Amino acid sequence: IQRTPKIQVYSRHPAENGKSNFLNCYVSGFHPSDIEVDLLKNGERIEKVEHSDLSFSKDWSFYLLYYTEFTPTEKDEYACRVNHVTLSQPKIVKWDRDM
Repeated sequence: IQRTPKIQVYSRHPAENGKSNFLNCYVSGFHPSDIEVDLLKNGERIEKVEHSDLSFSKDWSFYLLYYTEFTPTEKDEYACRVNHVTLSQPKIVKWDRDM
């Protein structure tokens, strides 16, 4: 068995279009210590994505962080993709502030 990792995608601080911001993608609820998640743009992979030092959870799911520095716009769009054996298809969640 196993547990399905769930997707959260949101801006670490207030999102401003035409402004530099910090993305945050939190994929947790899963096993083992490893999950692979990538950040997208309308459908395509982001390369400047960086993952910080893994994590340490005393009891709950081990957390893994994937973020990128970006300049949001009205016209463009960024997404989160996660791959795990539980998800019959890798999960994509588009980033938004009001949606």
